[PDB]
This record gives sequence, structure tokens and C-alpha cells, in this order.
Amino acid sequence: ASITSVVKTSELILKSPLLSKIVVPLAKTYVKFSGYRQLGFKMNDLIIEETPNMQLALRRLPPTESYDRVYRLIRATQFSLSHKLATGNDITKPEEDDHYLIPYILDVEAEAFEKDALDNLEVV
Amino acid sequence: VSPKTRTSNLKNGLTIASESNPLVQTATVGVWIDAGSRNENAYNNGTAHFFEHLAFKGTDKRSQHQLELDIENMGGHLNAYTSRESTVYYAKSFKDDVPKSVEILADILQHSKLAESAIDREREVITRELEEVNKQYEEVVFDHLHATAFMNQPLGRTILGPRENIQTITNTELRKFITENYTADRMVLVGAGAVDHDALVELAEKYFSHLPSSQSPVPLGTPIPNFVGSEVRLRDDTMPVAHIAIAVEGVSWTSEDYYTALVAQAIIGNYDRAVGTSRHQGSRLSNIVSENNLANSFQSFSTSYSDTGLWGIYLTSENTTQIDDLVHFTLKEWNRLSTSVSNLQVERAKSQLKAGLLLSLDGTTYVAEDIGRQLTTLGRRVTPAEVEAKLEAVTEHDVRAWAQKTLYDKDIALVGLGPIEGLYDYNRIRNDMSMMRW
Amino acid sequence: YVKKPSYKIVPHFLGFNIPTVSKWIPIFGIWGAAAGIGALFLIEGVPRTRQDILSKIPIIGEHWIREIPASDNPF
Amino acid sequence: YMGWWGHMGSPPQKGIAGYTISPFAARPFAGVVHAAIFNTFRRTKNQALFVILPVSFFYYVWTQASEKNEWLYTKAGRHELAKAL
Amino acid sequence: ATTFYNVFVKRNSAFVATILASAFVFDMTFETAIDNFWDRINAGKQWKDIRHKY
Amino acid sequence: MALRKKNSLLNMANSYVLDSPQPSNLNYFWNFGSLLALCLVIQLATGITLAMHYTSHASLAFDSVEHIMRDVNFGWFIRYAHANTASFFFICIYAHMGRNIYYGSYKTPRVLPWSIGVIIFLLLIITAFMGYVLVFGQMSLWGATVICNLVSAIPWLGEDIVHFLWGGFSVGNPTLQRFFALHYLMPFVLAVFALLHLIALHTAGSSNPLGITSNVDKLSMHPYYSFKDLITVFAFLLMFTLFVFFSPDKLGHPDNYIPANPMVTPASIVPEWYLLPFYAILRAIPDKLGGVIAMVAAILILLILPIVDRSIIRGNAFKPISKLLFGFFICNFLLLGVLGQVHIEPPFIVLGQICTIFYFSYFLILLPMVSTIENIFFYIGSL
Ligand code: HEM
Ligand code: HEM
Ligand SMILES: CCCCCC[C@H]1C(=O)O[C@H](C)[C@H](NC(=O)c2cccc(NC=O)c2O)C(=O)O[C@@H](C)[C@@H]1OC(=O)CC(C)C
Ligand SMILES: CCCCCCCCCCCCO[C@@H]1O[C@H](CO)[C@@H](O[C@H]2O[C@H](CO)[C@@H](O)[C@H](O)[C@H]2O)[C@H](O)[C@H]1O
Ligand SMILES: O=C1C(O)=C([C@H]2CC[C@@H](c3ccc(Cl)cc3)CC2)C(=O)c2ccccc21
Repeated sequence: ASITSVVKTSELILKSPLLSKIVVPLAKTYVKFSGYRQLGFKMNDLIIEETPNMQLALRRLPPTESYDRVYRLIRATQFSLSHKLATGNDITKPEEDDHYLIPYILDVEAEAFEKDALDNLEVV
Repeated sequence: VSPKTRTSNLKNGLTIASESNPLVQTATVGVWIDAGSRNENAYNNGTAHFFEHLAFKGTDKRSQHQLELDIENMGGHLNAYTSRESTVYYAKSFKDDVPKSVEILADILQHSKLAESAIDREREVITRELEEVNKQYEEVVFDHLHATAFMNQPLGRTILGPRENIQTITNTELRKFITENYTADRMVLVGAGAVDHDALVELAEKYFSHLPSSQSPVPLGTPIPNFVGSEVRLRDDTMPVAHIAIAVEGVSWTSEDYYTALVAQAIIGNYDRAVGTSRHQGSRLSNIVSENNLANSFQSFSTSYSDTGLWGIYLTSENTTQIDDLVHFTLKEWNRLSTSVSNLQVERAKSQLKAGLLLSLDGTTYVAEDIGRQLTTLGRRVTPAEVEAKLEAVTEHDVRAWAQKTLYDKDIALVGLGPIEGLYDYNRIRNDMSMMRW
Repeated sequence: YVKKPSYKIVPHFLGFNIPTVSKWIPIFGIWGAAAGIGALFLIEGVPRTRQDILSKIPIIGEHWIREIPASDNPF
Repeated sequence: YMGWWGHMGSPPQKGIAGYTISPFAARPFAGVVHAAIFNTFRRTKNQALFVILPVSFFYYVWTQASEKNEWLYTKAGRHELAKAL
Repeated sequence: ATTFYNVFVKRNSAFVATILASAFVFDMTFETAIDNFWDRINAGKQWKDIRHKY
Repeated sequence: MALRKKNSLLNMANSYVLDSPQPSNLNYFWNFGSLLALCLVIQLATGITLAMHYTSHASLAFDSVEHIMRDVNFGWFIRYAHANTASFFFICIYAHMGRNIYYGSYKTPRVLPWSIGVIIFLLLIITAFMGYVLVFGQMSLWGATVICNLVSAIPWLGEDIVHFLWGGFSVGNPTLQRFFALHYLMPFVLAVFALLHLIALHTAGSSNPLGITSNVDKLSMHPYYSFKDLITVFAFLLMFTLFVFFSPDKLGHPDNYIPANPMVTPASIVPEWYLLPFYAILRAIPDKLGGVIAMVAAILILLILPIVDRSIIRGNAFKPISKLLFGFFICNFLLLGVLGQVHIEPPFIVLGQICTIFYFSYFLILLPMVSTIENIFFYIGSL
């Protein structure tokens, strides 16, 4: 599934008061149990990147954000192989779990989906 | 709505065609001739281009130097080009300098000295032009492409002609050439810009009245070409960019498929990585090429002649290891003209052409070139309304029908110049002219 | 005067649209015939194929009606 | 998508210093007791529910089915078996 | 002749269909033709030729 | 430049077993690939050895297997090793497919090795089965009958195909000899496909348990994974030894020590432990064609995991809901296994049907739905 899909659907939920009231607490618990923060990941580090679109989004990251992503992945790989969890400052605090990549992939995909749409346009 | 193109004849059969634009202050008058390199045989090949040089080498009245001064004093410039089927001699000037320019053009065409001393002088200049076109890769490719596509036929000859001919061209055979070919019934005096038609016809009655008429006056744009599927490879590993042209036998100016072939050409389109917008063009090939950096550029063309044409594509690429992909994808895009095109591509290309055919004409020299080209190839100027009607008549079914008879599984003329090690042999290229899946 | 270009996006899926696919419908037809002809040709030897298909074809079908005389048949 | 040594296709790395020591210089079993007890308990506890829930449910389901099946083929289960067939 | 090319050869689907249908026809006729030929060159030799005695 | 890199042949070996860059954090579930390689090597060695002693003729086949057990030096070992490794091959291959499903190894960019893998899984089933038949005990003959009658499901031509695969009107000598030929052949085909799915994988490299790229942190295949794979080699051989030497018949059916009698089938028909899940599927469906389709579809449906998993995240390490769903799916596949070996009686008939529906609903309903919802929970949950 595309990140665009996921983001638009999430926005539909956050709009509806009823929906957000029941879903936002679920999703926050889900994320706590997911436990990716315990390896010092940001949510966006876990998005599948072996795709044309994502490779392009990752090339668009500012050098700073890109270097830090590499570090978090290296560090998480090291936690994984040691079967340890992050401790202290390595644990991702909720305030640090920023969607650094979502804007870039949404732009990549916006263009890719526009391209598909316009490839199928019919002059009227 | 552009102003009406007025057309008059003289007694000898010279056509005068004019399109006034009272919004501009310059004017391009010139003479379009339905004659070019094609009108030579093999012995005098190169004569037409030779003459173009000698036209400005002085007349019975004005010497070379006097000629130079007369035009400098006019203010504008004179220009000429000889192609295979058409010779043009025009003069861009100011509005009120038009009587001078018509007078100068009439002089250089009728009353050229062609002095043995000047023939001998230009014989070196033209010989040196043979080894300096070498640089203009586009032209080298297209000259080979004609040479191969129309192997040992008049269209296959170059314009400059072989070295051997340049050394043996005499003032006699030059005179004979322009007496046989530059006849009134084969010429069109064209004025665009700040010209009055009635004034231009008077200038033609004054200057071009004693032009020879041919014995057998055929209509303008009257022609037997047998295209050869073939390749020329001019591999040059030292060159950084490969230039490849691929062409099939295309359409003549007067073909029933002329607009269909232009539409088809617009579906494949042009691409140039140096233009900002090109990565976003609708053309399927453009998308493949830009995403994969397969080419620096490609340019579809449909060159027409009186009785045949070439339709094809000209590619440039620095991606020397993926030329196979570049050619593969290009020819697969042509295959889809036969197998896949629908109203989606056809209507898009028609929209882009409906504008394109009118966009081209943006200055007096372009207008004159359009009047002149149309009058010497079709015998009339086709109005924008008629052009819009002929384009509207092109349906998706017509494009598929045309592509299936002209492109699909047809022999190609392929010319490769440069680091084309990666271009496969002729069979593998020609195999891409069909789809086994269809 | 024209204020906006006049178009729609045709429905599409995996880069196929109905205009394009409709142009290939005939070709699937022929390939289906080729697969039919070819498949039937492959199993022309199968006795069931003769019994149930090929012997039923008018005129031509007698090609596949062959009885071994019981004098020459051990089974 | 993956390259090879030298051009693996990592986004450019900068600013990570990696240090390790020789296998001969390290105790391979350092803190093995701690890990074997406390680390394995941690990892087991965290995954326990993902195993326990489906195993316990399908063991319950199997148990109920096997007990019913056993009972149907007793004398007491004659009538319920006759209905089942 | 253009027509024949356009119908049976231009589309590969059509060409392959034509080749397989031709193979069908050839296969059936070749079998029958060789059977008759084989019986003529080995006339009076084969079981079918002496079978009538029994 | 190093010889191992210079020489074309060595360079191919090098690229697979020595310099191959692997993620640094593969856990023990990445070891099944090499165990399946070891099983495949054991099977080839013991198999070719049994082929030197086994006689394919139906009048002699069962007796040649007894001769192997009794007269051939170490024949007992070779026979039991071959039979038991066939069981271990399936433990390892379900483990390996398990690992792949749990960690989303089937997702792009690894759909090709996954899909080739699904074919290896089918070939293993056919190989192991064809090998089961060669003993020509009671279960062997009956198994042959059923597998060769699955093509009767195919309408019209079906019945004739059955006779063609038997080379007779029943399973008999012809069938047994052609099963021998193909059982010898099929493993080499399987080793080709095993190699191919590795070659397909070599474009993307192994996945890893985090499901993130490993391009940031790679380890040479040797020495790290070579030595890691020895641990499981020795753990596998310990389990192998316990079966082969101490309980060689625990994984077997007694009935296969009865010679094939085409006149009776044993009242207790229960196939190999590894075919049991699909056998329960076949029993569940009360239609001939239905039952066969469902059973084959239970394998072929793995081919659609690349489509129906809609997750933006690769694998289940970080997806609590998906992990629970996967746990229930795995346990249901084990329940199907169990139901494959009970008697066809109430209440297990209905239960087997419910488990069959749950098996398919994982691919068709639950996975697409859960993966969609978790996408949304990750995005909302992290804002
Ligand atoms: C003869 C049987 C098989 C052998 C010998 C084999 C061997 C291997 C090996 C050595 C690897 C790389 C290391 C590893 O990840 O364990 C691997 C990876 C893989 N195998 Fe298999 N395999 C076999 C059957 C299968 C089957 C049946 C499937 C799928 C249904 C499968 C799918 C894969 C996939 C998807 C990978 C990539 C997984 C990843 O590393 O993330 N294989 N296999
Ligand atoms: C994946 C590879 C293989 C698998 C999964 C496999 C599986 C089996 C199985 C389950 C049996 C039934 C064993 C029994 O219960 O006695 C068997 C028998 C046999 N296999 Fe294989 N086999 C494999 C490879 C081979 C190969 C390569 C040969 C080479 C000929 C071979 C030769 C035999 C022979 C001769 C028998 C019958 C003798 C016997 O039952 O022990 N196998 N195989
Ligand atoms: C001798 C060169 C020939 C190349 C093929 C030989 C084998 C080969 O490539 O071995 C490798 C060691 C490979 N393992 C891995 O990729 C591997 C990768 C990552 C992690 C681990 N382990 C984790 O902890 C691994 O184990 C393996 O076991 O795959 C066999 C199946 C291959 O056999 C074939 O395909 C051919 C035939 C015998 C099946
Ligand atoms: C028993 C069967 C006989 C052949 C089996 C042997 C192993 C399988 C090899 C077939 C696959 C070869 O396919 C190709 O080989 C080359 C040559 O090493 C390898 O190439 C790989 O390593 C080399 C250098 O080590 C790198 O330059 C390259 O980027 C990388 O892809 C890859 O593995 C694969 O791209
Ligand atoms: O009735 C059966 C039966 O149904 C299978 C079954 C189970 C697994 C099936 C299978 C599973 C998966 C695939 Cl991809 C193909 C076949 C093959 C047939 C047997 O193996 C069997 C063996 C001995 C006696 C009876 C029987």
C-alpha cells in the first residue's frame, strides 16, 4: 500500500470527532506495544524503502536527517543482533518521533500518481 | 485569423505569393525554386550548391564588391539555401527597401557572371566545406541516412556532391543547370511582412519578366524512389555522444497520409534533457527515456519530398552501454502506434499539432518560408482552416492503419555515428519493428 | 476564450485503461484461437479427443473414425 | 537494491565511529549468566502473549473437540452420535 | 497479396495461429498420404494384404 | 586483485558463500536456509546410495527395502537417515516459510525468491511423496492411488491422464518404476530451483528481522554466518541422531511395513505428518474437484501474499496485531495438521471445515484488513 493511502485515510479519521475519539487512543497504545521506539527508531525508519518511489524520497532527505537516519538504523541493527533494547537517550521519546520522511514520500508519490493519472487523460 | 495569402502569376509562369502583416516594419522577399540537388545527375552532382556560392560572386552589372556594398546599403541581408528539392534565395530588408532587394535577387539569379576565376576560387572554398560539415553531427547523420535510405538514387546524393565533381564543375555546366532548372514555372516570388501584393507583382513584372519558361510546364511540386532498408555505422569511439537516426520510408507532401504521419510523429515527440519541461512530457518514450537517462535527446522527424519521405527519429545519447535499451524502447514505442494507440494519444497529439503548425510561423522569414515551402510542394498555400480540417480528419483508426502499413515490421534505415559499439546489429534492431506479442 | 483545458482522466488500473485494452481484445481472440488450435493439435492423439471432439466434425471427422478389425486386435 | 562491498548502496554515512575489539581480546562469554537469566527472561516475557494466546485457544478447541468425540463413541453418547449422523 | 500479408502474417497472434492450423492440416494429410504411399510400395507384403485369406 | 574475485568460477562461489554481504542482525531463524541445504545434501547422498541397492520393480521393491535394512552394511542407517531427513526437511521448510511469512520476506523486493520458493515447496511435496511410494508398502500404494487420481478432478481428459500416469489401470509395477525415475530426478530439479531462488534473492539480499534496509551495516557471509550455521548444523544433527539412531520409526506409519496389497486399504489412512495439513483440507471439502482445488490452493495461495499484505512496514517484528494474527494462523495450520490424523468422525468434520475456512481467510480477508489498519495505527499513533 502507498503512503499516500495511509496518510489520507489517517486524515479522514482525525477529522471525524467520533472516529478520532476512539482511534487516536488505540493507535497510541498500538505504537507503545509496537516497541519500535525501544530500538530507537522513529516510525518512519520502518517504512519499506526498496521501492523506486522510496529510494527517490530518501535521496531528497536533507543531509542532516539522512545521516541521522543511517545512524539510527545502524544503532538499531546493533541492538537487534545483541538482543538488547535501547536505554536512556537511545529510546525514542514520543516528542522525537517526527514524521521526517512522510513529507518527502508524499511529494514523490503525489507526482507519481499525477503522472499515472495524466497518462490516462482524455481530451474532451 | 491570419491575413489572406494573395497569389498572382506572370505570363512566363512565375508565381507571386504574398502575405502582408501591417504590424511589422521589415519584409522578407525571396524566390523559392522547385529545384535542388535532386535535379542533378551523378556527373554534375554538387552543381546546385556550387551555384549558391557563385550567386553572390557578382553579376554582369555589379561586381562581387559592388554587390556586397549594395546589400550593405539596403540595410538587411540576403540568404540562400539549397536542399535536395528546394532552393531558396531571400532578402530580409526594411519596408521601403523591398524594390532594391527584388532587383538584387533578380540580378543574381538571371545575370550571374560565373567567371572562370570565381569558379576556381570557390572550388577550394567548397572543397573545404566537405571537411567542416564533419563537425555538424546531426547533418552527418542525416546525410548518411539519405545516402543509405535512397541508395544510388537522386535523393540519396548529398548536396555538396563528391570531391571529384567539385574539381570538375565548369561555368558551362553551372549555366546549363540554372538555365534548365531555374525556370519561371518552377519559381515562386514570395513576400512576407510589410509588402503590398500589387507592388510586389509590379516588381516581378519589372525584373522577372524575361525569365525562361520550361518547354513542358508541369505544376509546382511535381516529382522513382525505392527505399533501401539498410544501415550505416560510423563507429567513432573517440566521440562522447552517439547519434543514431532510424527512419522508415515516410510520406510525400501530397500523400493522403501526410497529416496522419505528422500526428504519428507528434505521438512519439521530441525530448531534450536540457529543456526544463521535457521530463514532464506526455510522450511514452519521453517518460522512458527521461526516467532511465537513456538519451540526451530525441527528435522525431517526418521529412517529406515530392514523391517519398523519411519518417523516423534522431537520438543522441552519452549512455553508451544502454544504447540497446534506447533503441529497443524507441522502436517498441513505434510498435505501439500499430498496436495500442487509441483516442487518448491521437487526440493529445492532434491538440499539440493544431497549435504547432501555426506556432512555427512567428516571424516574416518563417512566414515566407512557409508560403514558399507550401507553394513549391503543394502548388498552393493551405489556409489554417483547411489544415485544421485535415488534422481533425485524422482518427485513431487512421493512425493505426498508417503505422501498420508504414512502420510495422518494415525495413528501417539506421545510421549510427559515434560510440555505438552497444548498438546491436541490423537484424536485432529490425526485429524490434514488430511485436511477437501482437 | 478558453479558460481551462477540457479533459477527463479515464479510469485506469496498473497502467491499463479501457481504450488501450479494447484495442488488444481482438489479439487475445487470435491468441486464444492459437492456444485452442495448438492445444487441440497436441491432444489430437488422445483417444478421448478423437472420440468426443474430432470425429464429430462434419466431412473431416471421418479421418478419426478408424476401427481396428477384430481379426487383428489381440485386446 | 543492494550493491556490493564498496558500493553497498547505503545513504552516505558520516559521523559514525565504530569501535570493536579483537575476538582474542574479548571474553566471548562475558556476562553470559546475566544474559542467560535476565535477558532471556526479558525477551521471553515480551513475546509470551503472542505464543500463549493462540496455543491456549487452539489447545482448548482441540481439547473440547477430542473430549466430545470421545464421549460420542461411548454408550452414553449413543443418541448424540445418532443425531450427528 | 498485401491482403494475405495483412490477414495471416502481420499480427503474430494470427501468424502463429496460421502456423499451428497449417501444422494440424499438414499433420493429418501427411499421415494419410504416407499411409497410402507405404501401402503401395509394400503392396501384397503387409498383414492387411494377406489378412483376407483368414 | 584477489584470486577469489579474479577467477570467474571462484567469483561465483565467492559471491554466494564467502563475500556475500549479509545483514548483521539475522537471527537463528535465518539458519533454516542452510539446514534445508544440508537436508538436501543428506538426501542426495543417502538417496543415491539407496538407489544403488533398491530395485524399482514392484515384485522386488518392498523386498529390496528389507534387504537394505537387513543385508546391506549400514543399510539401516542409510535408509532411516533418508526417511528421517525427509521429515526434517519438512520441519525446516515449514520453519523457513514460517520465517519468511513472519518477517515479510515475501514483500518487494523479494517477491521473486518467494514465488520461486513456492514452487520449491510444491516440488518438495511431490519429491517426498514420490519417494514415499517407492517402498511399496500399504500406505505407499494407496498414496500413489490418491495422488495420481487428483488429476481425475480435471474434467473430461482427467480419467485418461490418471491411467497414463499409472501406465495401467491401477497402481502397479509401471507406476512404481516411473515413480522411481522421477523421485530420483525431482531432487535435482529441486536443487536447481533452490539455487534459482537464491540467485533471485541476490539482487535484494537477505531481509532481516527488523525489516529495515541492511545496506547500512553488512557482514560477510563468512566467517559470521558460516560459523552461525554450524551451530544449527550440529543442533540439527543432534535431533537427527535422536531419531535416526534411537527412534527411527517414530515419524513413520506402521502400515508401510506391510507389503502393498491392492485389495485392501488400511482402515487407518493417515499420510506423512507433513502432508497432514493439506490432507485435512482435502477431507474438509466434500466435493472431488473442490477438495483437490482447495488442497492445491492452500499452497498456491502463498503466491498472493505479496499482494494482500498491504503493510507499509516489512514484517511483523513491530506489528503487535499482525503478530497475533500470525500466531493464530500458525496454530490453525497446526490444528489442520492434527485434524489430518484423527478419524473422520464428529465433531472433527465440522472443526476441520472451520479450520480450512480460517486458513484461507487469513490470506483473503484478515491479512489485507489487519495490515491496512496497522498502517493507519502507525501513522496516527506516532503523530
Ligand atoms: C530446498 C529448499 C530450500 C532451500 C535449500 C532454501 C535455501 C535458502 C537460503 C540458503 C536462503 C538464504 C538464507 C536464509 O534466509 O535462510 C533462503 C532465503 C529465502 N528462501 Fe529459501 N530455501 C528453500 C525453500 C524455500 C521455500 C519453500 C521458500 C518460500 C516458499 C523460500 C523462500 C525464501 C525466501 C523468500 C528467502 C529470502 C528470505 C530472506 O532472507 O529474507 N525458500 N532460502
Ligand atoms: C528432497 C530430496 C529427497 C526427499 C525429500 C526424499 C524423500 C524420500 C522419502 C520420504 C522416501 C520414503 C522413505 C521411506 O519411508 O523409506 C524416500 C525413499 C527413497 N528415496 Fe528419496 N528423497 C529425496 C531424494 C532422493 C534422491 C536424490 C534419491 C536418489 C535416488 C532418492 C532415492 C530414494 C530411494 C531409492 C528411496 C526408496 C528406498 C527407501 O524407501 O528408502 N531420494 N525418499
Ligand atoms: C559452493 C558454491 C555454490 C553456490 C551454491 C551453494 C549453496 C550456497 O550458496 O551456500 C550458502 C552458504 C547459502 N547460505 C546463505 O545464502 C545464507 C545467507 C544468509 C544467512 C545464512 N545463514 C544465516 O545464519 C545463510 O546460510 C546456502 O546454504 O544455500 C544453499 C542452499 C546453496 O545451495 C544451492 O543453492 C544449490 C543447491 C545445493 C541447493
Ligand atoms: C551447481 C550449479 C553451477 C553454478 C552455481 C554457482 C553459484 C551460482 C552463481 C550463479 C549466479 C551468478 O550471477 C551473478 O554472478 C556474479 C559473479 O560472481 C555475482 O556478482 C556479484 O558479485 C560480484 C563480485 O563478487 C559483484 O561485481 C556484483 O556486483 C555482484 O552482483 C552475482 O552472484 C550474480 O550477479
Ligand atoms: O488420501 C490421501 C491423501 O490425500 C494424501 C494427500 C495429502 C497432501 C496432498 C498435497 C498437498 C499439497 C500439494 Cl501442493 C499437493 C498434494 C497430496 C495428497 C496422501 O498423501 C495419502 C497418502 C496415503 C494414503 C492416502 C492419502
